[PDB]
Amino acid sequence: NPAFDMKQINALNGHYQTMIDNGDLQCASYMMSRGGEVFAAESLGEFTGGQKEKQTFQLDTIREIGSLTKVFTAVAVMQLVEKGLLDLKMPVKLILPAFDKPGFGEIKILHLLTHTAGLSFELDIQKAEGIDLTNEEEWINYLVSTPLEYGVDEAWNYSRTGFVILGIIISKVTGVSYEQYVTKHIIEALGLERTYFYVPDTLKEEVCVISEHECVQLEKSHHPYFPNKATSGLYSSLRDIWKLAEMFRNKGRLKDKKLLGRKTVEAMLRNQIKPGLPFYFFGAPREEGGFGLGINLWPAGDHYFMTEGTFSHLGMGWCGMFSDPAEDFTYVFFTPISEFHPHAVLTPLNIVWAGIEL
Amino acid sequence: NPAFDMKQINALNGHYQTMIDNGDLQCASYMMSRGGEVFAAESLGEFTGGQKEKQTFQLDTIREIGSLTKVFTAVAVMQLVEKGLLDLKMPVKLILPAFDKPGFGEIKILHLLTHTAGLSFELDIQKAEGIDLTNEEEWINYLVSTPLEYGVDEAWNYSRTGFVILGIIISKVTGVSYEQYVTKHIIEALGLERTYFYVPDTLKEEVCVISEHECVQLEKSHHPYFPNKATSGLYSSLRDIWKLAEMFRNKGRLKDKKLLGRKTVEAMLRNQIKPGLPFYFFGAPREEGGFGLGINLWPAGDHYFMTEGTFSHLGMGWCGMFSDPAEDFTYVFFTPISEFHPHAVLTPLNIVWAGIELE
Amino acid sequence: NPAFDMKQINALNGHYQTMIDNGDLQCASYMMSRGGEVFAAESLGEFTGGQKEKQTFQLDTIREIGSLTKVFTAVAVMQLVEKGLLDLKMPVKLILPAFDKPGFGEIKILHLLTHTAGLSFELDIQKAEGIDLTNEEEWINYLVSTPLEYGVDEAWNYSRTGFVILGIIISKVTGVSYEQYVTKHIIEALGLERTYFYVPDTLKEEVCVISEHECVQLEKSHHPYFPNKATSGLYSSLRDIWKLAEMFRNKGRLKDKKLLGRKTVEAMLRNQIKPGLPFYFFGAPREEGGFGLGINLWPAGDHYFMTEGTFSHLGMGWCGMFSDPAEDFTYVFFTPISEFHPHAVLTPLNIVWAGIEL
Amino acid sequence: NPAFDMKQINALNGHYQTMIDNGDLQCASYMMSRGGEVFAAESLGEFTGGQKEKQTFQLDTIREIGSLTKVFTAVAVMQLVEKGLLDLKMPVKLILPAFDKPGFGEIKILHLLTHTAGLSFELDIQKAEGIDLTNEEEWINYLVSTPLEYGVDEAWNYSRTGFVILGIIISKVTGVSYEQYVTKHIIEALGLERTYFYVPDTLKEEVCVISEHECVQLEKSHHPYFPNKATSGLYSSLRDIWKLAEMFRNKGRLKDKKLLGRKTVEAMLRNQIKPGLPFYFFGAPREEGGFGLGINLWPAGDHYFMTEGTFSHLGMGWCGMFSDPAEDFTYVFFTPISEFHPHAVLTPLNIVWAGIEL
Repeated sequence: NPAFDMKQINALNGHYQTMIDNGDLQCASYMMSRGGEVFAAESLGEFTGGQKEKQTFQLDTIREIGSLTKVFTAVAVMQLVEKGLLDLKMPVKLILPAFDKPGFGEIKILHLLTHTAGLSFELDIQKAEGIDLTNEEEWINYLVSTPLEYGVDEAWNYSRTGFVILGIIISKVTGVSYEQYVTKHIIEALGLERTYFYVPDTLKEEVCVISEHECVQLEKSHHPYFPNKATSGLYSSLRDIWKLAEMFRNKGRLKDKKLLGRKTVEAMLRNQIKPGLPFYFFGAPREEGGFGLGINLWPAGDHYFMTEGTFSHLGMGWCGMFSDPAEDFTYVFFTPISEFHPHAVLTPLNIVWAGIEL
Repeated sequence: NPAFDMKQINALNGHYQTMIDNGDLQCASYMMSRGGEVFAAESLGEFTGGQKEKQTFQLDTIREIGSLTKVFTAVAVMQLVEKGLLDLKMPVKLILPAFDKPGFGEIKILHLLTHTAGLSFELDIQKAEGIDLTNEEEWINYLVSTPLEYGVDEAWNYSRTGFVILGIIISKVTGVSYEQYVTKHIIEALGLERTYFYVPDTLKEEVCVISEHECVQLEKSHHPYFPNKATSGLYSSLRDIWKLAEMFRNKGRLKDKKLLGRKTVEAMLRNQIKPGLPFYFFGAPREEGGFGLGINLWPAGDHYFMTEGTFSHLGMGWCGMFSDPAEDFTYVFFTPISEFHPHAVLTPLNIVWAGIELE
Repeated sequence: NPAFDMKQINALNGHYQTMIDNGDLQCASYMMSRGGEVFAAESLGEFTGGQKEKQTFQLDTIREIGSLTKVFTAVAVMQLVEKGLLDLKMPVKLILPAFDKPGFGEIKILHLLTHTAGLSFELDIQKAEGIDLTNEEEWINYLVSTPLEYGVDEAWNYSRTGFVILGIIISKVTGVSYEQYVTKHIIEALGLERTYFYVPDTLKEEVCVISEHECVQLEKSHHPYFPNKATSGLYSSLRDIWKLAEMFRNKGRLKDKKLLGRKTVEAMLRNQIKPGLPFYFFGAPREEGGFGLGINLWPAGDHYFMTEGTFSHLGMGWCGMFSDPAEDFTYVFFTPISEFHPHAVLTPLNIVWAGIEL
Repeated sequence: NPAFDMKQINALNGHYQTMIDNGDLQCASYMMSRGGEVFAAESLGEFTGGQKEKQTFQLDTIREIGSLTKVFTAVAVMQLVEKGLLDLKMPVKLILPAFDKPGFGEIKILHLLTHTAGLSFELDIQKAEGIDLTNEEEWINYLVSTPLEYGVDEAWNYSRTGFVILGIIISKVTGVSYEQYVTKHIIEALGLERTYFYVPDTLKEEVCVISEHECVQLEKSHHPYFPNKATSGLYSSLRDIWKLAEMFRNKGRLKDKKLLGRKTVEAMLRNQIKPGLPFYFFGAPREEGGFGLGINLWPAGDHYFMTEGTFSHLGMGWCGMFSDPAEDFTYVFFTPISEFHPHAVLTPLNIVWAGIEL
């Protein structure tokens, strides 16, 4: 029925479990579907932030998705483009007049969505004494006081800053908070049942945490140094991330629920980066590859088993969503882990795609 | 039937109506179709040139199309190629010997059609005192006395004057005026019912004008500073612009009326611009994009919702025609406005294409 | 036998005829009964919507009843209460979760039925360009993005939109359209023969219209800016209006046809408005008076001739139904007119009740 | 586009016009479609009951359809089967207990619908004075007082009486009059424009009448000698009859309007007559042919040009509706004429079907 070699499911489970048993990470989980029907899903190991005793990692365990939050922000931007309230060639200074100054004035909404605005990875919070970075006005003020690392369209440079700005733009043009907009128009519209910007207290002890830092961030009902959670801070679950990926694979629909027009999703999944731009991630060079409107088109093709056209996003944490339209195939996973390790984060995709049959 | 999310019609109507309520423009209208069948069309607002009473903007209201006229000019050139009277690789100097000089002697008809001849955006008429710019020889002579901004095939630089020259070329090889040729072999041949180089007096009152400059230009009957109306000067309607677009989408014919061969249209809709050429519009850089034989292939793809292969032309005024052969989908619109504003002219394209569903 | 002084009929007829002669209105009609038996009924004048030759106003002429439609909606809500599917103290958010937010979360079905939910007279649609207000989901979401005017139980404020919401609630709870429910369970069940949400083309040409606006809405197959016709939009006739009032007067039945239990109608005809509340209609203060479960209990008593306990509903148009249980007496009428005028709408009730004998 | 040889349209117009020229009938009209799209429709001649100046026969002229009314009755019966309220194998005596006697106790509803109940062509009215034939109970008791011509399932014998009984059955199970049920759940549910059991006074002068008997009938508020109009008595128009035929051809639907399920309509168009049964029409034998559930399946095939499976009904007057599902093709016509003549009523079908192309 799913045309999948289930020996690879055995390989996948043994792969995650071997790392869990050797202490490389505390727990892992995944969920995979063909033609929109989940045929394999598993949660392995257990978790603790360091104080309370262990608890079993479950298929429906809520976990922060970090950077994956940017994909929700991207959907929100594109919903506003569909309504004519935004256009991606708008300079940011038209919505946020503090950007009306040399350098920042050339930054357009498209640049933010594609990490080509010339912004650095993050804004240094050490020189942020006396500033309330949670206040929209004081955060924007400090931002435009910081020099840009590049001009526009000079490099792909993954930037947390860029998606905080998009959050502010969404809030400015809708007259509601960034979080309220995404909760109403994406979380509730897609029928996600375990996704929150702020987990209610009745569910905080069920949330997967693996460090005391994650414990503290779970109970803080705000972001410590941003005016919104548009670049990170959503909590979600395997099935909800799965639904998000399947909305994209079906070009904007999930059963009866329509989030975007199909022509809109096709634009979001098209490569938007000018050929020959250098790529960087946290100061280090990265191999170039396609990048959409807030969605990654790499890894795909080349030596990978994922077909060309596979779209994806990782999130530090770690977690990921991968959907291969050519195979109607979708894989989402949680691998909570202190530092990035490709054996846990990326190497399992080889195992999964090697099981796909005709 | 049209496989279109009609919620996007509400959004499109609200978008235009909001700009009309804010005073950003007087009126607007559009017409959209799938598989040759109009399924949504609307006219909003009212118009006046300033002195007369306001009049309701209608779907059949006649309106100047500005540089959309250039697409008629392009069709005419290609028809003459089908007849063997022209070839796109002809040096312009073969037809207009005044071009037989360094720089100008390198210009071919293909360059004019594709805005790669190196001509500036327009000819400065301030130095042209005492010259009858409506006379072909004096105008040509004055043009060739002014420096070329680029060499040929060095840059895409939208040029008003390039298409005035094509009109002259059309007139030369046919022995009729440019306006006569277009009126017989395109306007009437395609059965356009509300399209004119000169609106007859009986229909002038229902012509949308929003400035008395458009009022005085409507009372005219010859372009003030050109020997022809081949770069701009037509008046048309939504239905007639829609027909033109659909002629191209159906590869040269509209039901029983044929204007061009299918191989000719395929060539016209092919990108003709050498790769890596820089692009300029009105002295400022422009994003690179495909451009055909007088018909634009951009915006399309990239971050836009229009499918790659969507062909189009805008026009000052403003209006536009956009047709997506991949979706059998055409959108034509009028947004009469004082100056270009993307929120009125291009942003509505996002609303429209976002409503296209699977056929 | 009806114990009515028929000199009051000549006065009544003279009163309407005089207003017709002076161009105060095009036509008028009425029907009155004692003990369930009609003993006087007349139709006066002619009508045209402005285009066709004048047509004679008849006792069976179909005409829009406007907000008299709200009484049908009230009956339907109460039918669902008898079945256990609705409870008047249910919060709306229980049935329409978009209401689960400040202010809207306090609104109960009782508040909508009694015009005390704090909603404005009409939905502020200023921000509704670009939204399809006939789409039920869009309409709810737009509604809860617009300001409430009062808290709940702070004012009796006649609201068109309260009864649109009740239409939606009826439909959510029964799985059919609001109009389908009412057509089967009230119109057909009471044997109303000339009452329609959408007039058939075979009857359209003889419907009473008095303006171009009424001609246009007659040709409509959907309400222009509501997802249902629960607040306005029924077409009906004197005899059908009379039957509905008589059902209420007989505590839920009309001969052999039962629409409601007697205890249900007793609660509907009981005053439901918390004492001391201000009363507003269309922004102007209104005299306080009893109001039941979607049924008016004012005017009655005081200086009026209608006995205490008389229940009623007016309707823009205008039309009315008034029933006095103490005298077994019902009066329904159509007075089609451009604006309100107490002389045409309310003064005839003096003439009628002054004719009631023992 | 309709793939029709329009020379046959010219031949058809001339055929009717020649008969009008010669005085064989006063007027004629027709309407034909392919794939639901009308592509030719014409009305010819003028009409008078010998009275007024002649009036032009128009495409929208109302005209009695006589026994074509039986098809509305059959749709009504089948609607009630879909609701579980009737079963075609129910004996009539179950609903009308006066049938609980020898002979009449064996008649089932199925017999009535297929003219196999053994009833004569009609009740002899010369022996029905002293009986109110408009009274439902008097008429039934007179019917069961006369002898049956045959037993059940012995002969196909076209019977006016049978469809009057069906009308009474409809009214007994629904609780409304036959005319009210058919008006509300067929005429209006189909969106008919000019179809009435009783023509509004304002429309009477436009109605096509060709004799004084037809004017008398037009003025009568009741059927002269029947308790309902279920066997005859409907007034209709070309487009309405075409809609009726197209509903059958589309298996119960007319665009977004549904009168019957597709399985129900399939059963209605199946031949229901036992093979080898003799056929009789007004005492004179007739050739065998299929007959459905109140729908004729003859003429079709044999020496006719209508494809086998063409379903149809004629109406005294004369009028007819013919629909050939193999060609997606519908023809309806009016030929008001004093007496049946095949050259006017049936022969034109040859002209029409001769024009159908691939």
